[PDB]
Amino acid sequence: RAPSTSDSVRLKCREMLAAALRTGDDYIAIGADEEELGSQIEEAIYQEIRNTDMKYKNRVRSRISNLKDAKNPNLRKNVLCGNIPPDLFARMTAEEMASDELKEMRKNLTKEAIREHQMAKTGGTQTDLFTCGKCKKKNCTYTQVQTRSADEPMTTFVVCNECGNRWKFC
Amino acid sequence: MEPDGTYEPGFVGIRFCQECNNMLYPKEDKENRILLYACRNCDYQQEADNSCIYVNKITHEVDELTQIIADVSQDPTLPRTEDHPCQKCGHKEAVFFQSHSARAEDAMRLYYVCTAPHCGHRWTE
Amino acid sequence: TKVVVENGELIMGILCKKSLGTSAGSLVHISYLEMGHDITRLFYSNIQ
Amino acid sequence: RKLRRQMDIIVSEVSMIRDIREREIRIYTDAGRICRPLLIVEKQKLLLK
Amino acid sequence: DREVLRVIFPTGDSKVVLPCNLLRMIWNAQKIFHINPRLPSDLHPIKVVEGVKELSKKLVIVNGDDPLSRQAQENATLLFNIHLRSTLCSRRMAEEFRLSGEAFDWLLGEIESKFNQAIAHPGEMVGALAAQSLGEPATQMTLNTFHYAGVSAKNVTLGVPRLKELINISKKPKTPSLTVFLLGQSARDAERAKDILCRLEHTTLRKVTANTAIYYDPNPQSTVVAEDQEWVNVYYEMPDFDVARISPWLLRVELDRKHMTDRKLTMEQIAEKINAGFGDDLNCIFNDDNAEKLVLRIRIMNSDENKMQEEEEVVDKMDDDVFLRCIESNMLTDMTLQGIEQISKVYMHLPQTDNKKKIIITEDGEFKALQEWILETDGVSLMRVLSEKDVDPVRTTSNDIVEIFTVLGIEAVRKALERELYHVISFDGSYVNYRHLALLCDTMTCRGHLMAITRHGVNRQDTGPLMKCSFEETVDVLMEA
Amino acid sequence: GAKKSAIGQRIVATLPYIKQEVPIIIVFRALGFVSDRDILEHIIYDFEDPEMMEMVKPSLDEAFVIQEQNVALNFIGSRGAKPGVTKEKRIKYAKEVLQKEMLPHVGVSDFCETKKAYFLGYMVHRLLLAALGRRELDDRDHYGNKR
Amino acid sequence: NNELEPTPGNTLRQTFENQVNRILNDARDKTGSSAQKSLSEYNNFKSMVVSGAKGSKINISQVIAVVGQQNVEGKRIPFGFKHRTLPHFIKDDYGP
Amino acid sequence: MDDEEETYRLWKIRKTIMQLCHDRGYLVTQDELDQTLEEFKAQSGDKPSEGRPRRTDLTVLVAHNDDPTDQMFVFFPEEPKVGIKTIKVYCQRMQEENITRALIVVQQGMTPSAKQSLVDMAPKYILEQFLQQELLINITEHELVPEHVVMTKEEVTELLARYKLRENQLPRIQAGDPVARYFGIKRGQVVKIIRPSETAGRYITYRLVQ
Amino acid sequence: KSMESVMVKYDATVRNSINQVVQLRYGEDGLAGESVEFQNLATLKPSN
Ligand SMILES: [Zn+2]
Ligand SMILES: [Zn+2]
Ligand SMILES: [Zn+2]
Repeated sequence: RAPSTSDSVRLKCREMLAAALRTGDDYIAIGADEEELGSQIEEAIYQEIRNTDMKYKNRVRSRISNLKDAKNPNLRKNVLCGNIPPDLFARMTAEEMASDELKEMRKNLTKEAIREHQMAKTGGTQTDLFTCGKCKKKNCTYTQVQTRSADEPMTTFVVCNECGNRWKFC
Repeated sequence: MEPDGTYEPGFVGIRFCQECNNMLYPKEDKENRILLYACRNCDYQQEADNSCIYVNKITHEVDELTQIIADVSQDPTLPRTEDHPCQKCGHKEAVFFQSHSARAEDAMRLYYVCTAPHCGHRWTE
Repeated sequence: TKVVVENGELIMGILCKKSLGTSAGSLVHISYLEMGHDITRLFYSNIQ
Repeated sequence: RKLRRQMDIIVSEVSMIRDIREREIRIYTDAGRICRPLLIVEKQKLLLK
Repeated sequence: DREVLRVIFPTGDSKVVLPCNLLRMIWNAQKIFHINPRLPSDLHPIKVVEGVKELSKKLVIVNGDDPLSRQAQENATLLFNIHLRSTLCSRRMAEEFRLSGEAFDWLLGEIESKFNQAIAHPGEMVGALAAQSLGEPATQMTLNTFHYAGVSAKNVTLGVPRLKELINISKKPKTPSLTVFLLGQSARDAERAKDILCRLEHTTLRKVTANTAIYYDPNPQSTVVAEDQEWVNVYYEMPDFDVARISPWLLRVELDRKHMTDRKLTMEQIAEKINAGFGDDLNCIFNDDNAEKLVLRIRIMNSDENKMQEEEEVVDKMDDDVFLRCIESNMLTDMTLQGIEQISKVYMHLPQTDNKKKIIITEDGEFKALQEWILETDGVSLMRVLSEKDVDPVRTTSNDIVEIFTVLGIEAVRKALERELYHVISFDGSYVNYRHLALLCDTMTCRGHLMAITRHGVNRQDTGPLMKCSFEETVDVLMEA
Repeated sequence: GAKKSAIGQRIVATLPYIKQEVPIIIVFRALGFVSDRDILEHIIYDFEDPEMMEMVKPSLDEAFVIQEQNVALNFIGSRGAKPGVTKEKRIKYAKEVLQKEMLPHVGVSDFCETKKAYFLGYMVHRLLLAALGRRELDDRDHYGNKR
Repeated sequence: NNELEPTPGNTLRQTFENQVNRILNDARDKTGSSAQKSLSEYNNFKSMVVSGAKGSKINISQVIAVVGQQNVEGKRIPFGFKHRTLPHFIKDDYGP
Repeated sequence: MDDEEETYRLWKIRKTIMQLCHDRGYLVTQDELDQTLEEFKAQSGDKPSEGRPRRTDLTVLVAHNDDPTDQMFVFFPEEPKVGIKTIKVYCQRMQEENITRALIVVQQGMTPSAKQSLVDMAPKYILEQFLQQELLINITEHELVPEHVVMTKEEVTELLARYKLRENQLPRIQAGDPVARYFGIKRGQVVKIIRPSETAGRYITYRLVQ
Repeated sequence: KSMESVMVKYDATVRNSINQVVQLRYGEDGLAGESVEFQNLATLKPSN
């Protein structure tokens, strides 16, 4: 369904979009016309923006970057065969498109590595020796303090992390 | 245009003025649409050899593999390795170390310099 | 291994400092309360 | 150093230091420097008899 | 009382220092009266009830002629009365304690007698006692090494220097800090917490850039940077009518994709940031993140008309080359892409399994621990941190007492200083009486003003002339007096 | 602000008796080495590293406000004091400081001024390596650095 | 080998220094615990420690077994002798 | 930014101030207390278009302590920095309405004459001034916050009477406190501070405003 | 030098050298700290 528009800039973007879909002949093999698809994408950007905004132009531009990719021709092909409708393809939901082959893998592992950056934080301890009467689990910590002090004897202090319990060797 | 190329343009840090050995400065020839280089104190000026005149934020490379003459190898307090064959000369006695600098290199990885005469090579494994 | 005294009579238990003083649950604090400083001081001098 | 070892150079005064890292040889013969006697090891062995 | 008590102690610790150990007293009656589990436990429960009701009357600390004094009487005695009411239950007496009424009756006389004893002496110079009560623990190991690990950075520098600074009431802590709590899912979702991490964290433009370079470019589309050449050339929807006069000089910056991984950022956010700061006067273009490298190449908006030696004003309004440097000097150093502009970078992660906190009530009425993601940050923008979404404004605190005064006021200050002093005290592990710490906070705050109680604030005080002169200045207070 | 976007690269020597600090490069003009190549050799015999070249570049921008040795001496003298308009005296005084008050330990002789210049560049170079980070920061606790 | 994995939120060196520290602590504690076992109740020292007087197990470790790691502000002894502590040591030495 | 989230701020600040008014004793409707952001957009028909006069829409009367003096008013100026010009028109509006109390919430800065005129206003009338960013978070939601109750003059009279307390003896409280600003407390007035006690179980104190 | 300005009063209220009130009563109870002791309330018992 070719959506005609009256604005010359929109048509010009549509022509530029039709030109981007010309990449690598895939439109021929699928048999879909680049101009109609290009026209449907721009209209869809417009259906949301309803104005020749720079940011509207920016979406064409983000769309341009996705069209002009050569590492994911199957993306264009998934769009061409209607598996990714132009209104869907335009109509967000892919997070900088790069599906198929590697940037997604990279994207996942990147999500892993940044997720890993909280994991442990920066320390550790724990001894797991003394039982805690508030939770039976020996989830305890121990202190080495009072090197000299006064008349009070040097003690080993044990604290239970969970449920907050602290007691002494004495 | 591919994510497999590199950017080593060979930046030109300076060119001295032939009239005074002072630094030449960039300038445009808006009339000829061309970059030129001129000295300030004198009228000496000459065309540019490249469009690049500036670079910034520096030090994301392997400095420690550079700036290290193999003559360190004469230091007895630097440990030889039983690991053989200089990357050049078919002989052991490679000298090894970390980066050991300001770029202490969280890289605790050994770097090897053969001490055998006729090579001088600095590598790592 | 555990300390217990009844009617001024020690049933069992090796003594410690937490028992002997400068801490909560100490014999010294309760004697001060019941027996008062004067009786506790004479007991203390006596024991030493 | 051999002149230093020959006592033709005053070991008690003359300090001589080389840094390959700096490509430098520094020497100091000023007063107030602290020095101590040491055994001289040669070929991973003592020079004394 | 049990229902009320859950409110009073969110820590769920029932072990508190209180006067008159009734258990030992009750036990002593058993030792005396010779009550045993194989003997009947003859008791009148109403007498118990009345005995507690009467003893409650005996708990006089103020007059009871009017209800407000009684309300003053009731609340001041409230916590003890609950310990008393919880302990002196009818079932406890008969079952656990198996007390006889006579044993109970003698015991009541004893408890009251203990009550009469608990009263402190009026006229007491307890203040000098409290000063010594602070001074003695300060003598100990308040500075003895940063033994603290706690999976984090070593914040709120331990002890005396903070204590000295605190006494000096320095405008800003030597080591400012702030604890970021997380509401709902952020407490359980790292991914949400990281999303907050990205939102909160300070980010300079210099932090973001991989590299910068300045080029002489004959044509914005037929650029000399041939790698970017299709990237510029393909763009055409950009008003390239006013670019026929823009800076022939090209300035190009390279951006750290690692940084983009690092803080989870995008190009569109960057371009929109740059234009908003510099205004329309700066042209901005960039390649996609899927490129070989993130680069951004900029131009000055030479708007065709009067920006062409119109008045010749012999000043040279601005040379290009230098102006690329002034912007770049300004671009790196000035712009903050993300974050609070004084929190350095600011986060450390801790798992709540750290301490006895966020202990929550359950259907059973039993207390349970709640684990969570938390960030401890160096920063004090309390309005801004309170203003942040998803962070809990209730629990979130900062080591700076000054912001508490500024935002929440002196009343909140009284509590935070109280918590912090207790916190220093909790670190040394040596118990100190709480009433004194409560008392100390009242002394500094009694004016309702945050000011050094030291010599650095005496002249503002309404204190007597002999006092102020006693602070070594002597003659200056005395001459004015 | 909008002046030069990069003041942080200006070192600024602290000269004896002078009422304020002045750029090291101004001293080099007082040394008479008007040619940057000559100063660079004085700085390093190996300027082939662009990194060392870029770091010193902002000091080179300072050098052009005064090229003449004579003006440089009067300048340093003007920073020294105000002997009226007699800018022979400021130069002459600068000359005495340059000989005697500056680096006496190498010699106060006139011909040892060029020789004096050779030490300052290594001194800056040593500073430059550490300022660049190539040199490690000297210890104050070390006794070999002590007497 | 640079095959060592750095701890999340820490540098490899911070991990390395931390990792060596756990080992020097676990071993000393283990060898200490052996000494706590190895002593009779007949001993005056165990008698002195148990009674709550001026002693402890760590003392036993120090007197009988091992004093443990010395540190500067909690950090291992810095390389004041040019990437070394002493000329008796080899350069780049990392022994405890 | 300023595209959707802003509505959340305007919603949350509207609830914070309404709860504040509600706390002042004014009979705010529970639904106003209860409304959601989605409902908030719905209640104002918010965002038919951008930069719409929500701050004019947010502007409201609030009214009802149980003591029917009635009529307190809250106005949200459109200008970030408010000038005397808007203050005079506001003064005209409050006068024409003959309101008892006017609350004006300013986004940024103010002219010192307007600041002055706001301070003096009238010996028999009060004008209130609140900064929007400080309203953006309810500080009384914080755990460290004790319960504050304004005391009637008679309660103060009874308080002094029962203790024989001298006015000076009472701890002062500075009117520079945001919370002091929150209650709209006046100088010389007393606020009842209710605190948890780790000793008593409950502790009550009072401070006169200075 | 700071804390010397404060003492307990006969009306239980804590006051300073210019007779101004610090506290309604010392430690909000007026009782002696020595007569205080560590105790378990145990009313925060798990199961209701
Ligand atoms: Zn536990
Ligand atoms: Zn020239
Ligand atoms: Zn070799």
